Parts: sequence; C-alpha cells; structure tokens
Amino acid sequence: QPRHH
Amino acid sequence: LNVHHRSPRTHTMPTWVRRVFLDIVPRLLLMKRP
Repeated sequence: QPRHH
Repeated sequence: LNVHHRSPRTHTMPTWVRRVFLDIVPRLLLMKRP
C-alpha cells in the first residue's frame, strides 16, 4: 500500500 | 481499465512508466499533451 497520506 | 482507475492512494507510478508513456510513445504515435 502507498499510504503516502 | 485497471490502469485508468489508479490513484496515489492505491498505486505508485514508476519513473520509467512516466518517462516512456508520457514522452516517448506519445511522441511516436503523433499525439501530444497540452
């Protein structure tokens, strides 16, 4: 998962 | 369709995809971005 935020 | 619906929250775009499909292929197919 990116989960950048 | 799977590619069209990707977003930063779910997917990350590799730098090589950006390079190829935003510079090289579009120019080779005679389609140019705004």
